[PDB]
Amino acid sequence: RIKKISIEGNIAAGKSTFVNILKQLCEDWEVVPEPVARWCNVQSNGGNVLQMMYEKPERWSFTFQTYACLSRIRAQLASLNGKLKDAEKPVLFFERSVYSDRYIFASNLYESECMNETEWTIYQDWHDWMNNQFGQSLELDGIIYLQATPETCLHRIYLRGRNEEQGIPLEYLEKLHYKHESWLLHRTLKTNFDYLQEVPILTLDVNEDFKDKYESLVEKVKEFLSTL
Amino acid sequence: RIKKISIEGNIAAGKSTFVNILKQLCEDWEVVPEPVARWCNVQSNGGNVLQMMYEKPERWSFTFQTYACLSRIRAQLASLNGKLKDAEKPVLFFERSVYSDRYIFASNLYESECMNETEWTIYQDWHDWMNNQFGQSLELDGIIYLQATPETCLHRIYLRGRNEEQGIPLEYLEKLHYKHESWLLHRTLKTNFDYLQEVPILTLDVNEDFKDKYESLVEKVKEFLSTL
Ligand SMILES: O=c1ccn([C@@H]2O[C@H](COP(=O)(O)OP(=O)(O)O)[C@@H](O)[C@H]2O)c(=O)[nH]1
Ligand SMILES: O=c1ccn([C@@H]2O[C@H](COP(=O)(O)OP(=O)(O)O)[C@@H](O)[C@H]2O)c(=O)[nH]1
Ligand SMILES: Nc1ccn([C@H]2C[C@H](O)[C@@H](COP(=O)(O)O)O2)c(=O)n1
Ligand SMILES: Nc1ccn([C@H]2C[C@H](O)[C@@H](COP(=O)(O)O)O2)c(=O)n1
Ligand SMILES: [Mg+2]
Ligand SMILES: [Mg+2]
Repeated sequence: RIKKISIEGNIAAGKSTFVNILKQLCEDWEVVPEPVARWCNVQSNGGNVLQMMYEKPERWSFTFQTYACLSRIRAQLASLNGKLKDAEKPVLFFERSVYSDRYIFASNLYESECMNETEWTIYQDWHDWMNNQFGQSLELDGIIYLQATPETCLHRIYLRGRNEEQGIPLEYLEKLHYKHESWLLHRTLKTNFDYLQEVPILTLDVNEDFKDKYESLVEKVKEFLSTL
Repeated sequence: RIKKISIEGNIAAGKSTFVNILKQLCEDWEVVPEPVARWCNVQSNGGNVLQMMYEKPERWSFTFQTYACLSRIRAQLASLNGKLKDAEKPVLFFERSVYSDRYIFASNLYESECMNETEWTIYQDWHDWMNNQFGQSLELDGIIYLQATPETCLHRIYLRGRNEEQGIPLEYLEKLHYKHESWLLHRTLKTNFDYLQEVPILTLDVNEDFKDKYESLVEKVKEFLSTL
């Protein structure tokens, strides 16, 4: 019933920041953040699976990438049955979609030789199935790509904090950048969900600050949503 | 609409063997085998995740145990919508249930220090969730425990073949045996599904051959089912 918009971007590009600005511009506009919280502390002071992947990827890239996508579905599906469900002109913004999970990060980790054939086969198999049961209602109506040079992102990773991502090199962000570009800009990166084929994509340059110029961006978004 | 019966046993105890005897005793009696096929070949030529777990458990016990339970649900759920669905007095026999997956094998692998805290937490968390969505229709109506000394099993593991299980020692089978005993016989092994509490359990000694004495056993089963 609700219009579902996904906010794609690189690491520390600024989805959270950008969405919070939209969040407070309507009571019929909710958000569904990546559960990065539970990734740094597993539960049911446990363990930090995010950090484990970073410290030794060739070992935890699979474990993580799986838990990560599961955790996201659980979260998106929930906010889907929330109070918002009964409003008039509702819109739900997702911080990333299960698509970038698999086609951007997971994929890139496999190409970076952190997941062997067997692991990467299982992952796709698992993912393919999961998004055929529940995923039937998480289909997107639109996508907003916050474009930003990997250098700008590497900077915002520092400005942010998280003592896990501090070891991340430009190379990694760069590889992840091209992945985004290929998928949302040049639209050459092929999926496995033939519907993304006809899905609208607003791209915004977010290399310059937000808390200031954020006026212009919003205008373009209101515009975009008005055509769905 | 179908009565679901689970056939629990140790490794190579003889479920497959025993069920095939029942399978051919009614057209309203189908079977759902462990997809051990796809576990030895993930591509469907590819990698053998079963063997990987055996060669280096402290590394693949998690990956395997997860795929294994997923694969089972996918299979049980399917046969659940098969032609059998519209018969008169239908019965579907499961080779193992997701319960022994988690409380017998996975559990025991964690206690054997092959899954660290973080892995075992995620597994339970994952499993707890999975069996709350679909699992709602895979609830058992009865269970049949094929009891057999671990030694007898170790023997049948040899008689069978599988060049993966040939490295298995008695200790392993023994540990797995007590697990079974504690859960289905002494019923002291506590779960997390408060309904198994009131579920019927027929135990049969299968230490002596089947292709012969298999008459007696069947009698006791027809008997058991008649009271459900
Ligand atoms: O114009 C901007 C936009 C964002 N940020 C920084 O971006 C960080 C947040 O990055 P974010 O968490 O939003 O990346 P995301 O989680 O949205 O993907 C904040 O600490 C801000 O300091 C900034 O400095 N200037
Ligand atoms: O009375 C019997 C029943 C079974 N088997 C052996 O049990 C093996 C099969 O073990 P099974 O695969 O049935 O264990 P399961 O897969 O049912 O758990 C076969 O090769 C048989 O040779 C046997 O020797 N005598
Ligand atoms: N599918 C995903 C999602 C997140 N992350 C990790 C990578 C970064 O360390 C952090 C990024 O969080 P965010 O995307 O909000 O910047 O989480 C990941 O590896 N794979
Ligand atoms: N939950 C499960 C099911 C099977 N197996 C593995 C262990 C044995 O090598 C083989 C046993 O198959 P079966 O139980 O049909 O004898 O598969 C396992 O480790 N855990
Ligand atoms: Mg965030
Ligand atoms: Mg078998």
